[PDB]
Amino acid sequence: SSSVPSQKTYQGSYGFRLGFLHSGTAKSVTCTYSPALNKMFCQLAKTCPVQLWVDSTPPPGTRVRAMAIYKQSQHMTEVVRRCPHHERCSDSDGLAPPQHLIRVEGNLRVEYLDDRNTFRHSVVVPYEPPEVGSDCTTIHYNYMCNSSCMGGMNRRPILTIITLEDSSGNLLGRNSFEVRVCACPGRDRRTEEENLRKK
Amino acid sequence: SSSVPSQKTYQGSYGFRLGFLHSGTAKSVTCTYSPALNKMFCQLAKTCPVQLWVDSTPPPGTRVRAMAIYKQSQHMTEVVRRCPHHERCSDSDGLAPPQHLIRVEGNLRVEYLDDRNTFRHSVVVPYEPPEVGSDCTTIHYNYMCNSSCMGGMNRRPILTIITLEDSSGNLLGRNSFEVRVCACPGRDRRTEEENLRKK
Amino acid sequence: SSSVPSQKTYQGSYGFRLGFLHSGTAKSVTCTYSPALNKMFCQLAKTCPVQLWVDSTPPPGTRVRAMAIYKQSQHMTEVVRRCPHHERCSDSDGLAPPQHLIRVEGNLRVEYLDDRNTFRHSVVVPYEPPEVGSDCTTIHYNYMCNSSCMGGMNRRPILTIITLEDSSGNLLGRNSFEVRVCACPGRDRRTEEENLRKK
Amino acid sequence: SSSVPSQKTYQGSYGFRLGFLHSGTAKSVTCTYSPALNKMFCQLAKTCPVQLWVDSTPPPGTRVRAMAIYKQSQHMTEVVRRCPHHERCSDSDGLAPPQHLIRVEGNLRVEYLDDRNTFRHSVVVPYEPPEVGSDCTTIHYNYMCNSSCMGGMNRRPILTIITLEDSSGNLLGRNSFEVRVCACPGRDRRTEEENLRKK
DNA sequence: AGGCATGCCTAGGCATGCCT
DNA sequence: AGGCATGCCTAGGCATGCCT
Ligand SMILES: [Zn+2]
Ligand SMILES: [Zn+2]
Ligand SMILES: [Zn+2]
Ligand SMILES: [Zn+2]
Repeated sequence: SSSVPSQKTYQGSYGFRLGFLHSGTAKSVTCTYSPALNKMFCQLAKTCPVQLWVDSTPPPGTRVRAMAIYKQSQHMTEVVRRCPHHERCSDSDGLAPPQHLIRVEGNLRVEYLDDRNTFRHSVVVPYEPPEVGSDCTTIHYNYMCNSSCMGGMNRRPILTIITLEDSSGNLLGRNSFEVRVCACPGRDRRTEEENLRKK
Repeated sequence: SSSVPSQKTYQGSYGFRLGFLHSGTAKSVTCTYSPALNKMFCQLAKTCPVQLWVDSTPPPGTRVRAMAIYKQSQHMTEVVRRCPHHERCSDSDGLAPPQHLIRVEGNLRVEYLDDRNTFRHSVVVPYEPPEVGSDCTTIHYNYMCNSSCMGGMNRRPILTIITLEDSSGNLLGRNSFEVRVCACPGRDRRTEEENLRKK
Repeated sequence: SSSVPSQKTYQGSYGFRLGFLHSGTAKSVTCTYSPALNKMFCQLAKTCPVQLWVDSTPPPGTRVRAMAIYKQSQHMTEVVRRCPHHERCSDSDGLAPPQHLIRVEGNLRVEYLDDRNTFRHSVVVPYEPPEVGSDCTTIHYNYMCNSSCMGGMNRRPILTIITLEDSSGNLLGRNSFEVRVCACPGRDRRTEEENLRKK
Repeated sequence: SSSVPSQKTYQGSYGFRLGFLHSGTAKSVTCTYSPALNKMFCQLAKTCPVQLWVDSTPPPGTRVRAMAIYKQSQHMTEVVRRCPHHERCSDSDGLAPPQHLIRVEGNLRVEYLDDRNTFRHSVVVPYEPPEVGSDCTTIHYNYMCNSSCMGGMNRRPILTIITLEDSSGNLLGRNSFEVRVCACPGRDRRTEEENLRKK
């Protein structure tokens, strides 16, 4: 009955884990991931590659959902949406609704969904197994507002929750990670890791 | 026949206990809990996470009720309500009556009830067992007046009484805690703990 | 066209002036007037005597009106009225609307008015000339909220505007003074006068 | 033919001048005017008193119009309006259209106009002469976005253009001043004045 | 990439009905 | 009458997109 999706890591029967690319720590790198914070730092609308790893191939018709929630207890109830400014700027690829924060690029079967009870947005693609001789598949996500956007995330941290779901909407696996969308992900990742260390 | 609900701790057959998050002692932290005082300090309308722990899962259709009473003997008879100012400020989410002090956020099955004999307000949600691999569930409560509100709590301390109730309104368990809603929960928790020590 | 009454002092052709009584400035005197601040300090609902002085007798049917406005430019446009708690206190004399800040006591011809355009409150009594060998007439006003009332004056200072008006509605004279309604008028007068002299 | 209003000062035959109130330049004063910069610094939606001074009294039916234009040549052609977040905040008084930057408060005859050719917004009140023994009349303007609002003024300076216009629409006089709507008017005024003198 | 911007987070300290 | 309460005013300093 909670309207807040769970964020609990659940590797599940198929051994579901996420993977992220080692990037530069240059000031304005487009996407970078901090293991220490379990946090992705990225620029608005740039490609954020996320690897899916499983120990065993899930059943056919399995789906991959991405949803954002505010991380802080104080904001968890609020639906993460795009700010009014970016919602009106007609940057849609034709598939993604202007209100949705998370897009998937380069997938012909993407679906953008809206929970009729919680009003929360999400973007779903079918799960595909890796090519023979590869260990993972990679989804290219895009975040369409900055963390700081007035009237949107308004500087609040979010978590992206990725779930592996069988065809019948049951939970196969869940992982999550924090996201900051910002102008200078390298600077900001360095600042946050140093702040963690300093205090 | 008493119009004052009981505050007596009753762990009961299911081992019912409350839990609270460790928070900053920063001056204006939004919510903080003092074990020495069994007292929660929080800001008006901010999220107050309350954990529910049971040794054994209660029967289905079990419900979780929250009710406020004045803590002092001198005031226990008086129904705790919102002050006239906040009652008229049209801040309702559409579900909570403007008169009710305690709200629950993020729950699709919340009910706001009113005792026909005592006129006391309460807010109820269905009990849900923890997710597999978690020990507790968490309810997000909100207190919609400061303790100091003129015409309302008027600087008097309250207790929140959480009861675990079976489908047929029988008591399964009961816990309670003091609450101060205030502008600077960190300062005020330090002051009260130090006052306890000094005298 | 402006919805804010003028406060401009206008003694007019009848020589219209206000006077105040000397009051012992004990910490909690019921009412005291500071000439240096042109400001009255009084307790909620206590008698505030205000003297009407005039060089020439006004024509029959002259009336005396009192209105409150917020003193500061930031609040001028907001109608001065009672806070929600004192509005529902059921303390009307059967004549004053429960929302009106200013009442007149001890007058068989008092009338309370609501401006249909500005929605501002005022209280009118007929002007009576002094008795032979008296120099002035006194009106007894009551202020039915503290300056600090939440949802009412909310610590903002107000002016009382006293107008002398003939039966045809012409302005014959106007005077004003600041008001603080508070628990300890003698203390508060002393504190503001001190603050005045340290500027 | 130009869609940009003229800002050219024109006191005209009635000696039309603007005046401003002396304000205390605390860090967050609500409104302050810098004569050296001819610039008002004010907080979002707070009262900005603007004095209208005139040597000869304008004819009946004279109106006072306020419009905003971007100050820099690079932005002059762009209509000044509210950002998308604030346009959708539902903060109208029931009279100002939600898109208009400039409101007039406390006037029973305000009208909000959209130019059918340029689409620029303006707000108009009737001109009222000063009361006898008064030297000027004051309008209370409000600005409903910060200069920094994303998707609105976006940190670009604007000018407020005040025109005195007869009922037939003749220009009787024109004055203007720069505006910054910001969180800390006293600070920001100090900083820009400092920057001016280091040049 | 260096460094400014500017709303906003923070703590010190005052307020003011009210307790003693 | 003395002195505490407690929401909130004040100033310092950080944020973070963006200018140079
Ligand atoms: Zn955005
Ligand atoms: Zn309240
Ligand atoms: Zn009141
Ligand atoms: Zn805006």
